[PDB]
Amino acid sequence: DLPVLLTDLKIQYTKIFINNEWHDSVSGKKFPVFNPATEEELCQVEEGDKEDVDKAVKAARQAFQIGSPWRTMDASERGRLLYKLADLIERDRLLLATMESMNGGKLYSNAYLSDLAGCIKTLRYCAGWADKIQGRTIPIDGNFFTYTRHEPIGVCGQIIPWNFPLVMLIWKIGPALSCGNTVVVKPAEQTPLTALHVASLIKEAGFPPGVVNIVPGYGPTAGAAISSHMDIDKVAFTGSTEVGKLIKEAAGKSNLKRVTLELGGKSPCIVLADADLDNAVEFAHHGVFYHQGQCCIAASRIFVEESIYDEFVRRSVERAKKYILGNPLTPGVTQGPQIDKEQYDKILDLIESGKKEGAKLECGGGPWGNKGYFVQPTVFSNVTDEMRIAKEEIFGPVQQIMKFKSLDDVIKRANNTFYGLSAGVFTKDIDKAITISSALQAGTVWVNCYGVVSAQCPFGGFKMSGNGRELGEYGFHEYTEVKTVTVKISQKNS
Amino acid sequence: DLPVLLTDLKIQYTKIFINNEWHDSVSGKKFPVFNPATEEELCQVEEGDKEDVDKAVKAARQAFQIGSPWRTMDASERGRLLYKLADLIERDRLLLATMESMNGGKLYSNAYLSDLAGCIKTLRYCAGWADKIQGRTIPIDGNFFTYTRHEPIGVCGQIIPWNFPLVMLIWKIGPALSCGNTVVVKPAEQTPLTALHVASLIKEAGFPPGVVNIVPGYGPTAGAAISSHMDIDKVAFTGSTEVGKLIKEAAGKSNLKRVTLELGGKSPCIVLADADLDNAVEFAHHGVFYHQGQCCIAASRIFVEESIYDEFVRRSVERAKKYILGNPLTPGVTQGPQIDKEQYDKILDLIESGKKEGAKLECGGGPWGNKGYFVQPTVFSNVTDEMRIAKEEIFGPVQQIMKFKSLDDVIKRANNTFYGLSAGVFTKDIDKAITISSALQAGTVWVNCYGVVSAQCPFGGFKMSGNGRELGEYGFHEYTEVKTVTVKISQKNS
Amino acid sequence: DLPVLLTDLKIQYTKIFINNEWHDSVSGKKFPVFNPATEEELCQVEEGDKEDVDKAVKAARQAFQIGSPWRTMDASERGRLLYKLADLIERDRLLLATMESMNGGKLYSNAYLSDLAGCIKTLRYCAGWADKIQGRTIPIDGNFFTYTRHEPIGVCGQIIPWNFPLVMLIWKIGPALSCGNTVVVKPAEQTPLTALHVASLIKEAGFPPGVVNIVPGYGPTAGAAISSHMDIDKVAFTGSTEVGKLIKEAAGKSNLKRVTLELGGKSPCIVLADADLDNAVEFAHHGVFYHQGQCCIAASRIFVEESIYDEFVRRSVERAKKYILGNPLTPGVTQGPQIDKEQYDKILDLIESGKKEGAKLECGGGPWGNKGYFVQPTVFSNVTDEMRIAKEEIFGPVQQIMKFKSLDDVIKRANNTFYGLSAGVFTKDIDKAITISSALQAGTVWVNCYGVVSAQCPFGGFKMSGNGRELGEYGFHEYTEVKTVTVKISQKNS
Amino acid sequence: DLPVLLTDLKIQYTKIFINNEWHDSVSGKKFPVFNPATEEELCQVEEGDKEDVDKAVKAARQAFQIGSPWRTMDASERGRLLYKLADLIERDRLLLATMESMNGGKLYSNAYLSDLAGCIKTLRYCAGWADKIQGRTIPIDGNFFTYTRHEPIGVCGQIIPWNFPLVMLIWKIGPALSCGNTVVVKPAEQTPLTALHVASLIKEAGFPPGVVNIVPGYGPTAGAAISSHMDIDKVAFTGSTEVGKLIKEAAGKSNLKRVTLELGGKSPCIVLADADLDNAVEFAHHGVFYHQGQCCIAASRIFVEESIYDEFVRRSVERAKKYILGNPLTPGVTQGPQIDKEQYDKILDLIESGKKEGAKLECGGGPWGNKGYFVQPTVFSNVTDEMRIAKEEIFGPVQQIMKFKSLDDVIKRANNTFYGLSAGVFTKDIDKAITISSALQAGTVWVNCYGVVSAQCPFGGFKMSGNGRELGEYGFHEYTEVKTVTVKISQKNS
Ligand SMILES: C[C@@H](Sc1nc2c(cnn2C)c(=O)n1-c1ccccc1)c1ccccc1
Ligand SMILES: C[C@@H](Sc1nc2c(cnn2C)c(=O)n1-c1ccccc1)c1ccccc1
Ligand SMILES: [Cl-]
Ligand SMILES: [Cl-]
Ligand SMILES: [Cl-]
Ligand SMILES: [Cl-]
Ligand SMILES: [Yb+3]
Ligand SMILES: [Yb+3]
Ligand SMILES: [Yb+3]
Ligand SMILES: [Yb+3]
Ligand SMILES: [Yb+3]
Ligand SMILES: [Yb+3]
Ligand SMILES: [Yb+3]
Ligand SMILES: [Yb+3]
Repeated sequence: DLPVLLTDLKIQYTKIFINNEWHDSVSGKKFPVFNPATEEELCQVEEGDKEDVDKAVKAARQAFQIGSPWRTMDASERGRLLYKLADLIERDRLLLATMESMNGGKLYSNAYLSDLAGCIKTLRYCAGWADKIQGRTIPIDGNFFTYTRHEPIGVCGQIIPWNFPLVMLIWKIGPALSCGNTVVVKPAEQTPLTALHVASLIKEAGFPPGVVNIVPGYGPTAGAAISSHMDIDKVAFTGSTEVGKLIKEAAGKSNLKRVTLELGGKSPCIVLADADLDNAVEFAHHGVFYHQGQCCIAASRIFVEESIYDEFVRRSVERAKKYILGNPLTPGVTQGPQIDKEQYDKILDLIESGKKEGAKLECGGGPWGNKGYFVQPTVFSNVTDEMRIAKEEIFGPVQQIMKFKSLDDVIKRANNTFYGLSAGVFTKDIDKAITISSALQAGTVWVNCYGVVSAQCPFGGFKMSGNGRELGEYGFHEYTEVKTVTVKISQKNS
Repeated sequence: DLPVLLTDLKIQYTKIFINNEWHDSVSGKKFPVFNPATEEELCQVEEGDKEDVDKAVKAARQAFQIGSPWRTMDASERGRLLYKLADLIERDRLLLATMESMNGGKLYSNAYLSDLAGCIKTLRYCAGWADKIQGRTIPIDGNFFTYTRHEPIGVCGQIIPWNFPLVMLIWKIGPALSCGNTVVVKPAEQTPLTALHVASLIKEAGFPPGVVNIVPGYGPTAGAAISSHMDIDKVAFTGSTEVGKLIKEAAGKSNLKRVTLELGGKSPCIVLADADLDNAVEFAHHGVFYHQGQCCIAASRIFVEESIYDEFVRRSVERAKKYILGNPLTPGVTQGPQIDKEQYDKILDLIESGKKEGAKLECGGGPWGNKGYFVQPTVFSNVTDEMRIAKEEIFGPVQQIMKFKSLDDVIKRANNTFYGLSAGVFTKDIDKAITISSALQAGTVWVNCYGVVSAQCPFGGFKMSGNGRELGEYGFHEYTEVKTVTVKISQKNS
Repeated sequence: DLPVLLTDLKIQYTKIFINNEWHDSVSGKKFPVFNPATEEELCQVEEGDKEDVDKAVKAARQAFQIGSPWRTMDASERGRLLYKLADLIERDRLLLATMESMNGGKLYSNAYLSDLAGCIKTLRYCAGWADKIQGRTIPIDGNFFTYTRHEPIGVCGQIIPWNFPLVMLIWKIGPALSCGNTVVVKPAEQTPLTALHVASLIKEAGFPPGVVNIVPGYGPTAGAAISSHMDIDKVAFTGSTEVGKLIKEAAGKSNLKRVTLELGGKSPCIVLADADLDNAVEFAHHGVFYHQGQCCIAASRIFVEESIYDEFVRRSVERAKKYILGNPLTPGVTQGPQIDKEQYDKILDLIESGKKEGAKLECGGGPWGNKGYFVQPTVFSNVTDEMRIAKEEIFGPVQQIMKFKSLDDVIKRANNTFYGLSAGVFTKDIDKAITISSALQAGTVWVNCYGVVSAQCPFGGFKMSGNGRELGEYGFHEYTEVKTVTVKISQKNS
Repeated sequence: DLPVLLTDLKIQYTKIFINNEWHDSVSGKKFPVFNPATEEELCQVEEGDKEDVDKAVKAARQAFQIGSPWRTMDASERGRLLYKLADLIERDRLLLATMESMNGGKLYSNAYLSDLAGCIKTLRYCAGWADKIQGRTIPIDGNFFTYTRHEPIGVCGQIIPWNFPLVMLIWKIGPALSCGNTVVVKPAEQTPLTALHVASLIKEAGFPPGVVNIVPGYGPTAGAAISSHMDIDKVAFTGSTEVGKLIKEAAGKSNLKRVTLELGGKSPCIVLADADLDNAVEFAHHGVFYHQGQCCIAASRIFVEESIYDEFVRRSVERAKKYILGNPLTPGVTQGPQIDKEQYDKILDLIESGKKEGAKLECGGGPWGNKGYFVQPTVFSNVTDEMRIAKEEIFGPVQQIMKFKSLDDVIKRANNTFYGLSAGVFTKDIDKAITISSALQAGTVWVNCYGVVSAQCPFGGFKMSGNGRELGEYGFHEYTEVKTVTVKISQKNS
């Protein structure tokens, strides 16, 4: 079932959230938030800058002090607070899904059934880890008792993207809080609204003040203050590889803060001749077109064995011609707008390069509508490796389909990129499934599927698609700092 | 027993090591290597620069290719090769300890009994992990089989310091090789010799070509080529916090390579009134003066409770006046030289600041001898927190002793530094031992001891003393890259 | 705050629970359930026997079949069902605490504040593990892909004691269900009632039918049917060491089912001269007298250093004379009855042996009241090692206090028992705390405390106090069965 | 290459090994050891009985005492001793392989290339774990510091089978010693000799006295003394399911010692129509006929899809007719004798049942030669599920081949046994490989292979094929005993 909000959405939370209270910006300035489907202003939000980030860090630092409620409470109680927060997001699911759709240009069906479900499920997963984070006792050489503490790191600056505002907010704060950190969150300038509603729920759930602080504002100002801050211990960022480089540089230049990055991709699929063809067509299609192509895992290079290539292209094109564009709140609509002008312009520019560089336009290839940042769903066949559409992350509804005849070569071509977020392998051959997935230089390899993401799995990039992993058991390591304690004793025994 | 080499040391290995063969530098240039005890040139070594680092990376990359001997061999066989290398270092222990002492200005007794023992033991520990590096199978939501591979990362650039050339070489290459990486090692410009001997043993042990490549040369040239290299996947560096910042910046600027850093410290000890006094005096003394103070963990701020402060200072000063300075090869000598002019000048400058800023000079405080970079063992009492000798890493035989009356305050003072490598707590109180060690912002906290390092423990800094951990179970994580493989199935069962 | 049930308790659930429905016994027989405070019959309950256990196993086996809802549901959803069950127990906390107090002779204050809190907390802990149970991927020798599945074992027969009916029900079913097993629970003949209420909540929460089956009845009939059953995969039992031996024998004789046992103890405390005396007196007192002494961890031998022995005995005796005996539902009452006649008779017999064998009776030593199985709180000093009260588990409010002068000897005396459930060490000496706790042959050693139990810790006996551990990360291993899957491939890569 | 011993084998070690010295039996009795290929007596060996087991346990107990060399030595040094033992077995490989072949009736080629290689490799694997056995630090509720120690269990009685004397000796002692236990080993009455040679190497390697004690003798006497012993903490047994039941009973009856069992099987293979046929034929053939069929994993029921059944039977029969029977020391011989008369008689009896119950004899079916316990390699087709040869472990060179048409049904038939050691699945279908292996109730499932065993994998049975696992990370758990230490503190921090 797909239920809907019965009254119109009223925007309430538009301020900076520090020590569980609502703050005007230090400057007093505010910035507009827009609906990408209408190009109309929804509201104004307080514009946080370096001075506001500074207030947030002081609050996070104080909440992190030895003897504070957040440091001293039972790990099980940090878990309890996270599960309570998940219950509250579940209570406000209609409200949050509507706001997410309206602000983010995100199909409401997906916002409600996928984004909100994933947000609730990830929080509950993270809640479960809280009192299961454990160090070791270690049989060191000599007469010593050695143990380790897996402590929280401290204050964690977290910069959230616009493409999955709620999901990414929870992917950041869930593990950080489960491990006992305090956070300073900087939601995307395009999509601050749902994060600020979640802040109200953090207060309601009973988190101690300063444990979660949310400073909306811009990248170059608030994001650059977080990255260069001398008392932020760690920064996590999801976004473009370009900005990831600048984050990593500012961390090294300032206080050597720990850095994790989830960045873009140019993720390949390899479709062997023996693949289940309609399954491969459907998953590759959804793999590239999901959320108007605005996924870092977008399956933006599809390599198909020559003998099934024409049939793959044909089936793919017919699937791509079945969309209904429009406002993402209207039922039956199956493709919303792109997030803003900058992204819209980038996508159209890259579509034009595909045309100019000699790719075969199968469908789409231009804008749509009288308002909103809409781009027609586009398919290119006969794509070659030095084309811009084969090398650059488009972040739009633009599919590239390529042929191959040699498996050795297509693996090289798949790996011949500075990216490495994910990949897809489609085959009925057991040996090929295992050997190809082993050889691909990508963080997640899907076999006979694509875009399957769950809280129980680690997720992140090889190469310039990122540093570190999120979620799973393994992701939690990056929100702890290991302390070794070695105690002199008279005599040890095994 | 302390055995010695029966014939004089002959230097054999002075060339760049790539694909298990000895290479002249591309330029043809060579650089001098000196003995810090005599200031005399021992030999010339080939000067590697960006062009040589480029050759080494290509060799490491080729050895890392899917289907290569190093990728395809049993994990147990990578372990076997490491244990064989440890056996060979054990065979050449006299030779290596002598060379280490001669080149590094390191007391031979310590070089033989500690450095070489630690080198052999760490390698054997690392060898044991090789076929115990494991991913997971994960009960993901939905009908999927999900597993993870903990793969080697790939080509790892490793920059080794001059203070423990052999130990640090093994701390880098042992875990990297155990996990299946290939390496490009850049030993310190001051101490290339023992690394090049180990390279000959890597060949003898039977490691495939290109798995370990060693390029001697300078920091600004060879180190900056490694840090900015577009096909190096990871960089590990031990050294000054200053250079660590530049490494982290160059990694972000170039290819977002993974970075681990073990950097300096200003490590504190807290000595409570109830402490075993002579134990605390002895460990704090060795904690600061070991290897002419040239340890990143140097216990360079010693806080002592007021009532035992005078007695602690008295006992410490008498311990510090018992050294015999001279050539580190002569038996009975108990303090060698500093490594070079740059470090020598820095130490004397900081000693002069202590005098000028009003610290109480208890002993030492000047140079020694007619040749060699010797500094008298120096003790300052009545040190205050804004003195240069309390804030800056000296990296010399210079002890600082401070008084405290409040435990709350001394913990704040201990933590009031951008460093955080290690710390010492001396007390008979169980509760104090546990609570103080928990509250200290340091990677290793010793209780009633100091400088106890073993292969089974993770080791590394909080804050600007580093990123990541070395050794232990936990250290091995940073030499793997996690890949998630998610396979569509018809029906899963628990 | 201590809230109470506003109306009188009405007993509703008195039947056998199979496939989420209420069953009469196959024979049609029923057995009486009593209140140990009044000796009055509360109700009748259906008497399950081998024929009913057989029906329960068939139901558990069917729920465990490949393709069943319980096998195929997301691990996260097994977790969700457990957290929902915890919410329901929390909703019915007053009801359950009252029933537990009334049926079990358990102080209501403790039943509400401790037992019910522990029950809710343990379930929530277990819920968190459900989708965090993971196998491995393993770098086996040769060209193979090897992974492991940590599968549920299957049908688990679980025999629950009368002393903590609710807590022990949850300690059994929580981990078993989290791991994906199905269960056949056999609550104590004395205390079936709270388990049957929880069964109604298992139905309400939405667990699939047959996942949890509860067969009340006697030990020799229903317990012996479970232990000897040919299609029960595992048996877990908490109870006397005597019956544990019979369970282990019947498992070996029948189908080699896996066995875990948590059995009795004769747990020692060692109180050194430097101990915080009133802390040691208070914890040792609570350690032996908690729940009328009916805890397997009862601190039933207290060894005190000679110089503080007289003062320890004095303070202990005055603490023991402060109880108010009576109905465990009346506020202000601080000691309830023993569970039944058999236990009552055993306790009085052992008290008489202490008198006859020459122990010094400090207080108590006889029965109390006109009805209920009440025993005066009793303290013996000058206890020696060959007395019955020093060797045999009393399971009653009977404290034994002994002197020692040698630490070597008292450790030997502490370890000189076939039991080994737990122990207590009281000292201010760091070295003694670590070395004594290492040397004691006991599963849980408390330092400067006693009886501190939490869901995050493994718990179980050394020697004849048990096989296996419950709770913690480690406890979950015993509710999985490891399957290795090794797949031939053409070429492996690291 | 296959090198051979240059002089004839001389038997040296024939005595009981206690405290690293050679002991006559207490009775003075000795028992004969035979060559199964000639039926000739090789030597006499001291017959250990309960009195000798008692001496061994006292020695093991003393070596296990707190403060002993084995308890106090570095974990890394226990590892060193194991790697040294592996080096010594490698030195004596020719000698040991020859003795193993001669005493065990085991093909020399296999004894040298497989058994000895596996023995050396498993020891080296186990050596690596020694200083990697670690407990935890745990964020318990309340103000406590909680850690766990993964201690050795203590004295471990280990009963070794005759089919792989050396491999099984090492599978037992390697993990037990790595974890810090002491052992009392009881090699098979048929094959004591190689174990006693290894005992001499344990002395040479420098293991402390009493750490390894070896008591040769019979099952009903020495094995029953170990199983019922009141001061043996754990028993591990590999052998028949029949004796496993008696071990488990005697453990429960005596001191509740921990029990692990690796018992027989009736392991199935499922060969789907799409399988690589010659690969499936070859692996299934080796799966049943390896070491004269005397493997607990013997692939003794082969289910083949109807359409390829006739061709599978044909190819299997031709493979089975290619053996050369004779003395296992003669090169070119490819099938040795069975171990003794009891096993020989059992095999022939079961072959006769196959004939009488209506199975189709394809080849073999009788004895061979004038001396030695030789049985012709035998193949039965058209085997049905209620035949003795389909239900009972034969432990001989006797292959059973069955047809199936339904996959649902053949899985039920495969699982319809009280055994569950291992299984084989042969298919090219990815989904079938994963789903069938998940559904099979067996400890190891091989996919497109069979009998692939390595030290890095856990190994053991489901159901009546065993309790617990050996080797791998998971196997090491069963040689530790977990102790929780919970320390009261003033205030905890995360
Ligand atoms: C909503 C999903 S995430 C998710 N689902 C997707 C994508 C493309 N197609 N689909 C169906 C995608 O790119 N993400 C995503 C991945 C990483 C970071 C952010 C978003 C989820 C699932 C389980 C738990 C939480 C979130
Ligand atoms: C030689 C030791 S390391 C070692 N031993 C020391 C130090 C100061 N006093 N002492 C006795 C010290 O700073 N290091 C060290 C620590 C980290 C990196 C490099 C060196 C060792 C021990 C065990 C295994 C390997 C190496
Ligand atoms: Cl993982
Ligand atoms: Cl750790
Ligand atoms: Cl544990
Ligand atoms: Cl495992
Ligand atoms: Yb299909
Ligand atoms: Yb427009
Ligand atoms: Yb002392
Ligand atoms: Yb000079
Ligand atoms: Yb006190
Ligand atoms: Yb009575
Ligand atoms: Yb083939
Ligand atoms: Yb014969």
